[PDB]
Formats: sequence, structure tokens, C-alpha cells
Amino acid sequence: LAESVTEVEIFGKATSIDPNTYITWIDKYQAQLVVLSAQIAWSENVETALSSMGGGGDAAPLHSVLSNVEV
Repeated sequence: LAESVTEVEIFGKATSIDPNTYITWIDKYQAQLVVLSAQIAWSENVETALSSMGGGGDAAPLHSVLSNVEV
């Protein structure tokens, strides 16, 4: 789980995602851990976006999080 979340951090942070390496990550790690890694990455991303919303109070990084999830 630690290695999988470390790997999926790169995919989550970057808008451009390569299907080859993403399928490679899916294949490498178990379904339980793949789902867990996606959930942890999404939770952390939403929390950072919400903290930035609370601090700056301008624009919407949550829109970026939604766009990444849509991609």
C-alpha cells in the first residue's frame, strides 16, 4: 500500500496521464490496494484543495481535483 500510494501520487499530481504506466501500476498492485491507493490519493488531494480554499479564499483548486478525477 505504501509503494502503491507513492506511485499513484505522481499520477494524481500531474494532469497529463500516460495510459501505459497507469495500466502498469494497476497490474502491479492488488485490487484491494489499487482501490485503497486511489481513495487515499483522492482524500489527500481534496484536503489540500480545501486547505488552500480556507487560506487563500480565491479561485478553486477543487475544480482542478474534479478535472483530474474526470481525466
